[PDB]
Amino acid sequence: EDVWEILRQAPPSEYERIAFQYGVTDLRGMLKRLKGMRR
Amino acid sequence: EDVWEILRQAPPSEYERIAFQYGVTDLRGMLKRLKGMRR
Amino acid sequence: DDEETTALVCDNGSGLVKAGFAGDDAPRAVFPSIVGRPRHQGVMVGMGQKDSYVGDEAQSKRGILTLKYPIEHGIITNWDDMEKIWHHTFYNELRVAPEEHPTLLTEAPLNPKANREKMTQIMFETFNVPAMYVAIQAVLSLYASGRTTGIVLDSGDGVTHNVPIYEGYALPHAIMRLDLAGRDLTDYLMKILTERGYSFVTTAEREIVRDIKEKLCYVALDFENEMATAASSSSLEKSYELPDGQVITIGNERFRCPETLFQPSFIGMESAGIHETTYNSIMKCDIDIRKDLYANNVLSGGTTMYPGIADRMQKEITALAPSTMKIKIIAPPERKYSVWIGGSILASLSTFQQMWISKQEYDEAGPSIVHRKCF
Amino acid sequence: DDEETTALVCDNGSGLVKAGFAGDDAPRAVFPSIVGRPRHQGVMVGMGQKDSYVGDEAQSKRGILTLKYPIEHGIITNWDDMEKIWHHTFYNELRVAPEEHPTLLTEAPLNPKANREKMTQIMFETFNVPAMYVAIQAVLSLYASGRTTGIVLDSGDGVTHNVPIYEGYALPHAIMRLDLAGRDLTDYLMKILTERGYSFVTTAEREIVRDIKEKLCYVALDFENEMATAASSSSLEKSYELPDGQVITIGNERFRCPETLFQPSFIGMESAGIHETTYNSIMKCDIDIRKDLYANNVLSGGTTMYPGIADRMQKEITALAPSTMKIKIIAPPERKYSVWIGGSILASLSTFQQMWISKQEYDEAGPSIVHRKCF
Amino acid sequence: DDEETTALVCDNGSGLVKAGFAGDDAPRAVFPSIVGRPRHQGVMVGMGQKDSYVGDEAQSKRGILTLKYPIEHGIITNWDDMEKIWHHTFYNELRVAPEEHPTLLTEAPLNPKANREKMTQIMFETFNVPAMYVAIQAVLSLYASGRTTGIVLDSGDGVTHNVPIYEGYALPHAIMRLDLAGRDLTDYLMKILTERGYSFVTTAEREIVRDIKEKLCYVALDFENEMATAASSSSLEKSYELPDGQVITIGNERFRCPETLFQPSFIGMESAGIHETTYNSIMKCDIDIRKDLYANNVLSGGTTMYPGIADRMQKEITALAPSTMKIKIIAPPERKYSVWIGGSILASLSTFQQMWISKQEYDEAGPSIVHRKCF
Repeated sequence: EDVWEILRQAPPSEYERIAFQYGVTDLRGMLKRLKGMRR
Repeated sequence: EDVWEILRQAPPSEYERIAFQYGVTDLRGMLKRLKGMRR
Repeated sequence: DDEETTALVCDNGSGLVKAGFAGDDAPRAVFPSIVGRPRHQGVMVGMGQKDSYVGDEAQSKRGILTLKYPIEHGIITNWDDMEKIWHHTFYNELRVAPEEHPTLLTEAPLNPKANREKMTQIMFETFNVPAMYVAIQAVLSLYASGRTTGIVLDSGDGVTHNVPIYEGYALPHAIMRLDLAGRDLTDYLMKILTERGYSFVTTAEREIVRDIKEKLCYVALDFENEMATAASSSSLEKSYELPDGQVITIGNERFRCPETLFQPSFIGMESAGIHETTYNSIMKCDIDIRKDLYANNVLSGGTTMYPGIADRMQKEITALAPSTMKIKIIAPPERKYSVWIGGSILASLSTFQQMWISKQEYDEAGPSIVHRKCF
Repeated sequence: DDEETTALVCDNGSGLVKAGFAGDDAPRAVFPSIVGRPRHQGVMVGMGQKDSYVGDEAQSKRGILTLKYPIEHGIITNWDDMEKIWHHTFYNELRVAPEEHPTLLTEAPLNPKANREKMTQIMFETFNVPAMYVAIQAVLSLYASGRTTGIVLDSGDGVTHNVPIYEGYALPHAIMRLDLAGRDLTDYLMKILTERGYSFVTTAEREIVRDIKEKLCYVALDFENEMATAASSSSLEKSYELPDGQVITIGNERFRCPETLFQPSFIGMESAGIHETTYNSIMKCDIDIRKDLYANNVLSGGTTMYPGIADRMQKEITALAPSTMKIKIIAPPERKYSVWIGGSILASLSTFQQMWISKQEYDEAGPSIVHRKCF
Repeated sequence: DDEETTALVCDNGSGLVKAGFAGDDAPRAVFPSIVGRPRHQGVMVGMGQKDSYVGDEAQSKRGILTLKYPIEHGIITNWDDMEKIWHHTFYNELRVAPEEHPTLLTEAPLNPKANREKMTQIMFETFNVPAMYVAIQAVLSLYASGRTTGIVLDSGDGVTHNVPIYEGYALPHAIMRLDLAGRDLTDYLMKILTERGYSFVTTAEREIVRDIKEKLCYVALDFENEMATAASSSSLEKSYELPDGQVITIGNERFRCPETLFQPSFIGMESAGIHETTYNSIMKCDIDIRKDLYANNVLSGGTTMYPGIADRMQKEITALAPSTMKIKIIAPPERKYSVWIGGSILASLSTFQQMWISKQEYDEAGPSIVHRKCF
């Protein structure tokens, strides 16, 4: 996918664009797991 | 009143409107006497 | 031995079945909706001692014969009971053949269909009336109201609904029942008087008590100051001849029976008073129907014949209604017959014979016919 | 039973259809452009309970009967609706035969032709009026202006155009519509009041709200300082009797409804305020027509009857116009009838009967005739 | 006893209040939004017999204890109710101090502001949370959608809106509510089953019925042929154990409950089905958003969990949409939590703590602060 690395290297907020670009309607979830990590 | 003549000359069913217009909640009764006549 | 026919305005007033004809003026039939069982059978020569002639005689046989409504809760638990009830009607007091006189049928809402299904067919077969036709007791009173707009409060023989209406236009959604029956008040009465020094349980004991309500029991507009009144008011403190010959004494009950229709707390019912049933209905009604109601606040139901009935009706609606609007509850004295009257009307409504339940129509569509596009 | 005829000044005011005659002085016809459907059908004895007598009675039947414009968007989606609308007119309030009285026809621009095509022929056949004739509602007001030079702002029954004109001379190129309709303002009102603590969706609920606007809702010239005013100004903070009997309370809305006609942001519309529609039109106008406008800044449209209407009109045009020039918007109080009035004039303009739509002319050229060299 | 804090993802799911934390994964709080009153007070030794521990215990006290939503219509009629509701939360199931954990606030649109005003301040004072922050339940699900473009159909705990959206971009103008609540369906169910032979009114009676819907009641895509199916289809003809122990029998209802969301006729509501709410919204949407919708036709709302939900969604949109475009409604199974989930996200969105409602900010600007440039 690279969505992992791309989003980690995505522009800080535009993980919006990258997640929802690569099908990740759960940018919500991408960040929420990243938050269970960073929560 | 004329409710008598008006209802006799009222439109056949809308004796509804005429009776209940001229206070005759007993269109019920207007017809029931008209029916003791026509019953 | 006459012209075409007279429809059969037969009305099972929730407590009594009653009836006349189309265009009639007085239901020539009126009597209890009970069945009666003796217990003991003293070995008695001869016969004539019917198990079940309740009709209007059995109360003569009260005590030994017990009590049975089939529609007990406005719910016909049994029919052959009600069947011979009809026959009694049609052959003793109606003493008349169903087969040749049409009839409209009186019913309250809330009935699972097969009730009417069965009643219908059997009325054809056992009865072969020229044709039948059913009609909601509620609606029947409604036309019996003739104020085609506005709700009617139907707390009648033993029934209770609110009937919002508007030049014939009623909203079932806003329409409701109150399980309360003058029988219910009967109940709490037994409760009270008995516990209060009385031993009052027996079927016709219930008979006497219902008589008591419908003759003397009332309500005062207010309660709490009315309560203090009760606290010493000797005028109410009146004993009535118990039909044994005793003179049952009466005080606060005479009113503390019915009033709970506004507070089932006394019946403990989760429900709410009749009035605010009216009011939440009306609020359900469109924005400005409400004044229509206010002019059309038609009560219905004789057992509710008590004092002040409207007195409260208005006072509380006031307490709730915007004084902006002007209220007027509507209740003829003759509310029992009203339903019969309007039914006599509709059925008697010549321009309307198309509706009656024809033997055939059923036949082709069995009873299920009755339901769609007909009742 | 009289002389030749009176043309039939029939005016479907974007909200109400209205009419009188040629030379008349008051449209004897005025009433809602809606159709109405009841829902429930309480089984009601007898009849007289029309599905669709909306005309001017149905609002009596409001609630149960729903709402239907055929021209909904100044766009007749349906006609038989409007057809019997006419008949209602011609036979209940016009109660008059079309066949013998001519009529001019009121229309706003932007209509695909067949609308008029159909209306025309059917008016002949169903109507056989001596002859008809159509005319742009816009133009009709225009003569109704009589300031043959200058634009008119037609934000009327529910309509909106700018009508640049110059001794009768108007530039369609510069001419425009604003989809806004007092109905639209109605909308945002429902939006606000409801969300603001209200549950206001129902057809006649919309009725009340439109009444609210046309009786109380206004606008203040300014906003933001006007906004601060709103921030505590108690005077505006007035509740109005909700026609249920409630007294709907009112504050900032009374004005925050209409004003968005200058800022569809509130309607969210991509469009721009009425004023600068005027101004870009005028700039489109020739170099020095603009002063003509300034003397001829004719508003039109009663729903726009609100306060300050011109007050802003001028202030913003100022804000945009060179003070060099002197502005003057023009708006009679009687702007509803104005359009009717000028139509009564034109049609009543005897020197002009040559234009009316003759049965024959159509006949030879069918409806398509209507278009070239005629309307 | 840990690091900075965890925001308090508290979600009053229109029927149940629910919550976890920021970054949480499961709302550790879930339970009814009711208050409960016993009636009788058998004189009972000792105590522990709370009037109002509804929270999640009272349903244990169902029957004697009655029912009270404060937000009844997604409308908090009362707060102290909801107040101790919170405390219950924060101290029994949250069992946690507000004062030190931030929280985002779940809300649907249409709320008059003071609701939030009051909730806010009191949350500070009674709660002194580090800071709060509110957010539209609708929007919360929206991010909970993560398809930042497209509408979402929020028919959830008991709520209903359409949420057109477009990479986060939503048009409130096109946005709408459907008063329908699974409670509403509950209603018509009571209507039917009761009248159909049942006496089903009581609060927890409503409890059972709602259980019934959410476990068994469904809808079939079609109706009328589906109706004939119902006419004899025995498979559906299944009785379910009434939690008294009775086995409530079930047929056509199981589906004829919900489906009316497309036809309030059954609820008699003037409104229109959810689907065409969607469709008129979308048509309101820009010309070619519509395909966006079609890929983004996000349903939301668990009570809508029934069969076919999309099945219809698509079929009717089809029936309305140009087959040119390809539709796709979107509805996760987990739609209840979705809203919670996205709220957990946003609040948990570290880059976003600037928004939370600080004690001070309020303090300087009181509650009114909340409104502009913040919520």
